[PDB]
Amino acid sequence: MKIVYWSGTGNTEKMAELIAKGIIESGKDVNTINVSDVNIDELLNEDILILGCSAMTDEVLEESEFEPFIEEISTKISGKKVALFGSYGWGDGKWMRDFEERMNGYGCVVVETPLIVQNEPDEAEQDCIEFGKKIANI
Ligand SMILES: Cc1cc2nc3c(=O)[nH]c(=O)nc-3n(C[C@H](O)[C@H](O)[C@H](O)COP(=O)(O)O)c2cc1C
Repeated sequence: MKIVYWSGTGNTEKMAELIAKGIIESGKDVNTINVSDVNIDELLNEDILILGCSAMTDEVLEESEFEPFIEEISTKISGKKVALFGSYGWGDGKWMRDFEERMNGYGCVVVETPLIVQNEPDEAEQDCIEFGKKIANI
């Protein structure tokens, strides 16, 4: 499996590692890839795309790297399963509500409720691991 993410200070990156740990504990393998090093053709071979990005600017996806990546794959993911996650700071998840609506609009099947954690996942560590386990069970 593959987890692609963008993280500005490391919060979403930490979530990614924990979600990976959950998948691995379930007995499967998984690679975490920062959005800047992703190979789209390979990524499209996956049955489930696990994507993460923190809330940026004003409730939107990071603009210089993550957003273009989503635009890039938008036309080639109809019918694919996707799981979404990310950290946020002061809002209440508007950027994630929009991200989920967007992926749905592209024809994707959002397999689970998106996982959002405020700031660093300290207390939510197990929640991240459990999300990974849910994904590994699909
Ligand atoms: C320029 C900038 C804009 C942000 N905009 C939002 C926002 O609209 N809503 C929110 O809840 N957090 C916002 N945040 C806070 C981050 O989403 C939050 O600090 C998160 O934990 C960062 O995760 P990361 O280290 O994975 O990037 C913003 C942070 C920065 C740096």
